[PDB]
Amino acid sequence: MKILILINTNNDELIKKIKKEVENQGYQVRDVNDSDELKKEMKKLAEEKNFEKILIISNDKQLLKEMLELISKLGYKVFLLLQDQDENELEEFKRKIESQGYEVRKVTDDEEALKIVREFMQKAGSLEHHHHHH
Repeated sequence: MKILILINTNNDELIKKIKKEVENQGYQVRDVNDSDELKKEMKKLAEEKNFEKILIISNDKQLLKEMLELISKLGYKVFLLLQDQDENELEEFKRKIESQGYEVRKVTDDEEALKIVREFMQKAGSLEHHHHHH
């Protein structure tokens, strides 16, 4: 077990606002904006056998793709929030990952984005602190 709350946002504003939203929730944000940084820390998610509460922010959709492939081989639980201005990117990118059964949400509102993260953390929290089977 170890849950990676995946968030792709187009705004750096959202990255820091989410850091505060999840500061009191115990979800360690990892901001990935370089391919090397991806290939270093994602291997650590596999090599550290600890059941740790992690949140991955990556504003680079290519690094997100690579991330989710890596995650799928490991079978870690993901809750995905996509925030893109252009819905020809947002919708098509979404439905690729949504066809894989991932919890994928769209957003264009900054405040609403933060609230969708609160869903993700509470639902992941029910897996983290063992509730009844859902």
